Amino acid sequence: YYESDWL
Amino acid sequence: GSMEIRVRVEKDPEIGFRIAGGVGGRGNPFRPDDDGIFVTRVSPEGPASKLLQPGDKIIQANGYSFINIELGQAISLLKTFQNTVELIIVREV
Repeated sequence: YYESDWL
Repeated sequence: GSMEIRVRVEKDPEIGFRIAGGVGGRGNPFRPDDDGIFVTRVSPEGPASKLLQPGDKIIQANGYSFINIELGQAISLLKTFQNTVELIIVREV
């Protein structure tokens, strides 16, 4: 799966 | 057997999480039949550390629905809020 960068 | 929980995170200066999923996304590691937005990582000493956990499904942020939206739209919105982020999440009891 594709994880966002930190926010 | 889940519930909708309201969680307030004060950006300091970020939320302190990573997220995955969304319409047109590649799924998520928790509920593979659900195209929603899920928390996948929480910074251990960050602003969300005592409030959110991996597996939480985000369904609303500051009044904006997170259902039927793409991950990029969720990311931009969460980044654009400057201070308080009031989330509704779905969590297993």
